Amino acid sequence: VNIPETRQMKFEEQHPLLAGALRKLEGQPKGFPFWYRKYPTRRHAYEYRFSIPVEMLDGYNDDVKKALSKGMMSIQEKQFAQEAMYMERYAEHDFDTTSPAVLAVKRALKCRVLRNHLLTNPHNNIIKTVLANTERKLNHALRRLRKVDFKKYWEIIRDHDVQDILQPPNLVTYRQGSYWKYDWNAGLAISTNLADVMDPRGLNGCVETGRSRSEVARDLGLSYTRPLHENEKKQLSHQAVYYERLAKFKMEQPEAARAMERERFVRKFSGMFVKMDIRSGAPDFPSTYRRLLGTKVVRWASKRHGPN
Amino acid sequence: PHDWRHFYAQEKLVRERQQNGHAYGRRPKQFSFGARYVKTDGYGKRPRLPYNK
Amino acid sequence: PIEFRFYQRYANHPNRQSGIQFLTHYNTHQRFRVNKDYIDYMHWGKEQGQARLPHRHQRVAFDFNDQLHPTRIGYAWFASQDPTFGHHPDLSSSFDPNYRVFSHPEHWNKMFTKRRPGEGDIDLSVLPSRSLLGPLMAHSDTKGIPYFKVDNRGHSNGRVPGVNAPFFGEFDQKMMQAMSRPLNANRTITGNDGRFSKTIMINEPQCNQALSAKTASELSKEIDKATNAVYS
Amino acid sequence: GQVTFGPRNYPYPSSRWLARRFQMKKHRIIKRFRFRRYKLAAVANLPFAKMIRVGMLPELKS
Amino acid sequence: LHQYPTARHKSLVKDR
Amino acid sequence: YKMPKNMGVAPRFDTWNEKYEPWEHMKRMGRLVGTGFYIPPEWYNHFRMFPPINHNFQQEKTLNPHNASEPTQD
Amino acid sequence: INYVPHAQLREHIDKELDKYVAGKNEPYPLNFVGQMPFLEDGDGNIVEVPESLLSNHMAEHPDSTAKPHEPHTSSSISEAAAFEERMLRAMV
Amino acid sequence: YMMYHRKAMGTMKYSKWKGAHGGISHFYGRTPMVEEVRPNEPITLVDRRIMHYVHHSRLRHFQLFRSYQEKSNSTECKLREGEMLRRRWHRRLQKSFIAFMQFKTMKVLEDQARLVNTYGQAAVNAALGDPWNATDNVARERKSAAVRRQVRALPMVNVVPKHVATMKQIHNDRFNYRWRV
Amino acid sequence: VFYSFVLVMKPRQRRFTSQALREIGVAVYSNGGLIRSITNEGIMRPYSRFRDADNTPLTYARYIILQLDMGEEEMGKVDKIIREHQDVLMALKLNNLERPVGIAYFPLDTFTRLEEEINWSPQTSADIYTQLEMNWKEFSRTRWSSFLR
Amino acid sequence: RRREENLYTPIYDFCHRIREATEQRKRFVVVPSTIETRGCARVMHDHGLVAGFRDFHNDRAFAVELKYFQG
Amino acid sequence: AKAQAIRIGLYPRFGNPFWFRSQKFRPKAYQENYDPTTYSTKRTVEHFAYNWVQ
Amino acid sequence: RSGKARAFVFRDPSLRMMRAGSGYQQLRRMGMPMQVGMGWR
RNA sequence: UAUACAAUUAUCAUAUUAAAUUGUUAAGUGCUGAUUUAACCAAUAAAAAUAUAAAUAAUUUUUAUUUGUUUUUAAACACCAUUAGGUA
RNA sequence: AUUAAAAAGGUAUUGUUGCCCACCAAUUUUUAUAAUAAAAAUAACGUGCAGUAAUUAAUAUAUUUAUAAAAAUAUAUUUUUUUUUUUU
Ligand SMILES: [Mg+2]
Repeated sequence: VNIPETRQMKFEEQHPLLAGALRKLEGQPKGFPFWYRKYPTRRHAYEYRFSIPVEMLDGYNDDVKKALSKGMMSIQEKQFAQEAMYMERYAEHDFDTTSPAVLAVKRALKCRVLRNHLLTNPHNNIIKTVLANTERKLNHALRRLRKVDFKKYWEIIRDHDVQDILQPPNLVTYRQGSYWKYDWNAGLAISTNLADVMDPRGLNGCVETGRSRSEVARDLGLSYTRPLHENEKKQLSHQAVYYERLAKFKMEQPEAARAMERERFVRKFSGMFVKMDIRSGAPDFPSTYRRLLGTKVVRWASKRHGPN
Repeated sequence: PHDWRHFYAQEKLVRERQQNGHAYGRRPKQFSFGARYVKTDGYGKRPRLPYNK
Repeated sequence: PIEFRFYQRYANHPNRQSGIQFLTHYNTHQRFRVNKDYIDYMHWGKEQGQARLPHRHQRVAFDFNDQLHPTRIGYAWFASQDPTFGHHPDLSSSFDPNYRVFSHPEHWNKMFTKRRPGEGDIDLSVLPSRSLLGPLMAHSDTKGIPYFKVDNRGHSNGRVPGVNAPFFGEFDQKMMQAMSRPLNANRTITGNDGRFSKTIMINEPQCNQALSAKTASELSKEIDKATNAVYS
Repeated sequence: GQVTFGPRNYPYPSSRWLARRFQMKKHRIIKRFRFRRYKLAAVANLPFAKMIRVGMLPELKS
Repeated sequence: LHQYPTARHKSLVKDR
Repeated sequence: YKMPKNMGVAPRFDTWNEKYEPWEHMKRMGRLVGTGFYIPPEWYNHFRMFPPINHNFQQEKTLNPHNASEPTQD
Repeated sequence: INYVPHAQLREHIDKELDKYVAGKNEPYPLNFVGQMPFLEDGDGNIVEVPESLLSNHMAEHPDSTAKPHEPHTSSSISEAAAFEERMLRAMV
Repeated sequence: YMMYHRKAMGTMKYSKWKGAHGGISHFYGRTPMVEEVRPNEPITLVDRRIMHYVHHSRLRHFQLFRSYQEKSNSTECKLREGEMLRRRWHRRLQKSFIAFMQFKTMKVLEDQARLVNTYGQAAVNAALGDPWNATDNVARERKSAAVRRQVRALPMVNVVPKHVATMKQIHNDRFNYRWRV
Repeated sequence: VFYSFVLVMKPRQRRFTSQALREIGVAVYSNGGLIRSITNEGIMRPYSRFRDADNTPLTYARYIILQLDMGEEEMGKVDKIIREHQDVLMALKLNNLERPVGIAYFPLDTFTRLEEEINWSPQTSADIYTQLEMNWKEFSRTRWSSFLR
Repeated sequence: RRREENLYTPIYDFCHRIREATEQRKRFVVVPSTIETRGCARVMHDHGLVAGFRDFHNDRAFAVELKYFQG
Repeated sequence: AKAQAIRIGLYPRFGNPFWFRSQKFRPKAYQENYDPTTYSTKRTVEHFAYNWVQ
Repeated sequence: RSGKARAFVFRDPSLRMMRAGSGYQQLRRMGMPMQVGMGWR
């Protein structure tokens, strides 16, 4: 693991005199820590052991340099170095150790380490439980980061092309709309800066007229249509082609059309409840009339078929 | 000893809290005299916690 | 037995001898259910009576004739006061509120083994190391933290007349001025009333106890009200 | 049944006399079930089982 | 399964 | 089982002082005299003018060994 | 503190092994247990044994000649002690 | 078989003792006590002092108890905790006796002070044996010789209790006929 | 000190001992490690019996102390090699030198200093205090002057 | 800690701490600092049931000095 | 330390080769000089008897 | 254990009456339950 | 037949924030033979020893999963046999 | 001239000539109609003596044996009555 060089570039840009001093004193022992601004925290110097900066090991022997090099770090030290390297690339500032991004990357690395350890030796039920708890915490951190920003998501989730993490736990809970209820409960229910992501003028409805958001969009000439898969596009095309097909079919081949019209005309006579009374008008006949569903009628077997 | 039940209950509480709060007053399984030296590969030699199994 | 008849006030079940003490600072009022500190019934209670009661440095209930928690300073500031007045008994240089004490059930646990004299799970974080290794390894040619001045916060409170600044006025051992209710809308006149005695205190330290016209009128009203009180 | 029927704040899990009446029921149930299990297992050694076996025997044709 | 003194009443046996 | 011989006659260690507390006697004698059909005793007639101190709670209720309840016994 | 380099490894090893050569004009350094082990000559042969272990050494395996090693007496530290010891030797 | 097992070191036609003996032996690294017996110190007294040490330290008790029979870990923990609690209670009981004996010593010292007051300091010293009649050095030398011989402290070890072999050996560390649970 | 092994080996010939030490050193340096120091004691007399080639108890052995700094991955392999080497009668591993039980948690205090000062030897006496005083004073006098050359 | 357990409130724990301190004969009680708890303490002080109260501007807790009469 | 020493061979599995030499470091309860905080009561009753006999 | 729980003392009658500020009878008197049947004749 | 538990502590199956897991050592005669046990007794009989510093308390345990049967050298060893052995 | 002088228990109240245990034996009830199974009441019989500090302690789970209480093992407990070591 190595530090990104954006830190060196930023330090040289911010402090020209100190950077030039370091460059001119390269290879010479230094009694004053010019790199204090370069290394605000202990975790920000993970190249060498014990948070020793590279510039400090200048007037010392190559034996000491090798002993403090990366090749002499323990497993825990290597894990912490990798964690710090990943965290500093997502932290909003040097001291950012509470943001959901840094929390998520730290928890993800810890989960990876725990999974590797469990693959080696799986007889640690304590490790299994702590891995489950860390996975839960990582899921919560990512759910919280979702609402604050998603550019970080399209930056981080491309790691190994996961694109499927934060999967809903179960269909029974997901159907009742409790998977998205976490955003409501976390206080990030509605915080997206809607105006920047899309035009908010056509995303609402007129109270005075009562027309829906779609009606407002069509009146304003806008179209808020989500990306569509193949099946819905096929359905739309098939339904659109209906009038064009029928207009030519009726003219070209009126025989079959007239036969079907005769059949429908006689079917309307020979049916059930030709009068449009309340019984026939009942949109959900089995649900409305249940007391006669067992002994009077046999057509329906279940009293309800939909959510209502 | 049975007039000092509270002290041993505290000991058991400490052990239970240590082992993820699952096993209360449970001890690790007995192992053979040379269990760490005569058991073949793939078998646990050092006894584990009653929760770890 | 009394436990068989009355069970709402007494619990004879083992592992529940801790009680239902609400006077602790723990996250739950059930001491036997809390999992922060575990009672060592065999050795605790040396200076706090029973083993289940909170320690002297972790108590939130105070008697009438018992000293309160000393202030940690970490005399110099008593020059203006009586020269022969020694160090204030309520000022301690080493006082840790959350100072963990060694407990056998939590720290030196031996139930897993046969409880032999030679074994037992022990953690060394509870008590500071007495080994001479400490100072020798932590011996440096350069001076210590107080000389190097690496602390910028200082005291948590901005200005303490007892610690940070010189101390003026008169000492108040019993909490009398610190436990009182203001009788004036501007909180300049304060009053503490017992069953028969009423004490009225002027609190204007910003102006060296100087009274304005409105303050003097309010003070006169309070004086002639407290003097003309029935039980005064 | 309810083995731990001791009164409120009983310093013991149960009562020795009360536990015997439950142990007797458990022992009797286990004994009768074990005896019936052994009998129905020994049913397989009757010659009727041999007749069933020879009836279930298949034909091996070369 | 119910112990019952036949010679003397149970309450009379119990009220020691 | 083993039980101490005098466990049955063991005094209650938490409420054996409330009976002998001076304030209980003071209040009961005050009510009894105020009923109007009881000749006041000399101790009541004297201690009505000099009631005992208020803050002398016993260690049984204080459960704090470092409390100096009695100024005389301090 | 100087680590042993790869190039000087054999020289360091030879010096470490020759730290006990059964013959010197200066006292031998103690080991990590503060003891005086057997003084060995070249090519790995025990030739001197301290008097404390002398009886055990001669009992475990006989006909194994080994002069009982005696620590070098201190004379440069204090000259008067050397004269006293020589006078004691003369007086027997 | 372990070296402490009941059928260990058995003498039989088919049984051959394991390990090498003599010089560097099987017990060469496992000998707990080694003493160089010297003239004027009998080996019987050496063995007596060693046995008294290992008995008063409650170590032979544990050795026999763990060696002869097998006892469950629960039983061993129960016995050890009972022993610890009984020892603590006995220490608490004996502290009061020590305090009262110190008080009685104070009373004896007060009576000695009363005797000093009623007889004179010099008279009390003479009664205590002050060398006020030691005209020559030999007179005080005789008492110096007496106290020098009295200072000689012989070994204070006492005879160890015997071991009782009860039938079926319910308890193996039993050293007295008193019955125990 | 990162790691410190203590080995007991047969009192072989000088050539054989040198060959074994060369093999151990080559094995250590192959994994890109650094030996902090290696000290050799004499032919000691261990209490426990260690069996020789002829399955007989040999009560004489030679002690070697090997202080070094290597990563865990390479340390496992090197320790396995040293333990499986025939000449090494027995090897003991010391791993808690970085964080001894006597120790906000400054790690560089014990890593720089050798194991000898971490674990005082029996022959040490009171004069080591005066020796420490003299060494500390000279080092604090000369360290920056020698560093800024 | 669990669903079955009652959902405790600052008013509830303040009341129980005050009651326990009263039963144990204490002088000062440290009680949680909320607007409702401070109002309750002020009303009790006004009615004389409590010797006094002080809201030290600490986010967690404030102090209440109790009163006793005739033992 | 005992485990490490036994494993390496520096310490015997049973007994101590410095029990006699460690007696000076071990505290000695002199019979002549009384200690007020003695664990045993005989060391106090002997001094009581001595004073009474005087 | 088989027995139910019993209070140490009574519940204050004033508190018991005060906790009944939203009982079903009070709700009916306030008119919260909407009427859809015929009710009394 | 209708007509007011508790919530300050309740022993039989309601576990849910917890640091675990893994170390490679010990013991090796055959000799003229009565060991163990209340008693009988069976066949080489001696043996396996290393720790701490370090893992956040939380707002979706609603979520993986988990509580002394866990398979081989010795020592232990329950059915059954009776001159007396097998068997975790 | 070697001696009396400690602790330590009712499941019994008809109070050991006691409660109590299954089996055996006898009457009968309830669920059930399936050649079922299960559960409950009962003063005298027969085999015993399992439990009740109760004659090799008792409790819990697992295995096993069977005229019956139960018994023996593996593991975990004591509603088992208890006996003094603060660096020899
Ligand atoms: Mg019986």
